[PDB]
Amino acid sequence: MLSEQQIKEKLDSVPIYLVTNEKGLPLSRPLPNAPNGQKAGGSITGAYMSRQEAQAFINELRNAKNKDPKMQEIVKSLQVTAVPLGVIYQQLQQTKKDPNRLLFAFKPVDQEIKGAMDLLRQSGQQVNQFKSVPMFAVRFAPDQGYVPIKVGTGNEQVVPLFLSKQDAQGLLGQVKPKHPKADIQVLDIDGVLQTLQDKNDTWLNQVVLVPSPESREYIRTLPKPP
Repeated sequence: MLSEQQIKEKLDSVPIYLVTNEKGLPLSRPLPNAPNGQKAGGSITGAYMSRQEAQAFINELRNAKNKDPKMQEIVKSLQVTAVPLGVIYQQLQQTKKDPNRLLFAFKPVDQEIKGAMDLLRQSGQQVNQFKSVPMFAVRFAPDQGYVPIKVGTGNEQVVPLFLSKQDAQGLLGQVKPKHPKADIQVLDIDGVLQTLQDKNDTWLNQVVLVPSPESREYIRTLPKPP
């Protein structure tokens, strides 16, 4: 099976945008005790798949009038911090016993929720709402395998799971001439992760997560390690 370190490195492809102070401390709300006085959480922060959405949240707070003294002081140093998804995953796995642990709520990009529901309709299973962060995978046909792509200089292949539907539609377009039944499957990040945690199937080593075009572009702006 994939190790916890292997799963983290796959997840780390994907940047998550946190609303934080200038030192990266996330803006959060405290969590209540259970009815007897225990906790299954200390505080909760709102994570974003979209940097622009995170920033809009900050701009909204900054622009609100008649703020509290707390509100007021807080907004002065808020910014978006980009964190790899595997770091958050790992942190959640390693803080499970701390009852004051930080929890994260994830906001998917609105366009991708809409895209996910549209695709679900054209597979027979309309939904009235979508939970979790969707992902999109191109298949040769509804009953057939996931389409791989060529990567690097050699003959290595990966099976890409897209966080953005437009990127999956792109690959669909390349496959569809020779595979007229090709389609995009709607997945979600929790379901994929539980598969990577639960299976020994060796081909899952090929799975990669592809973040949105905006995140890929943003990531290209950043200093990186050797």
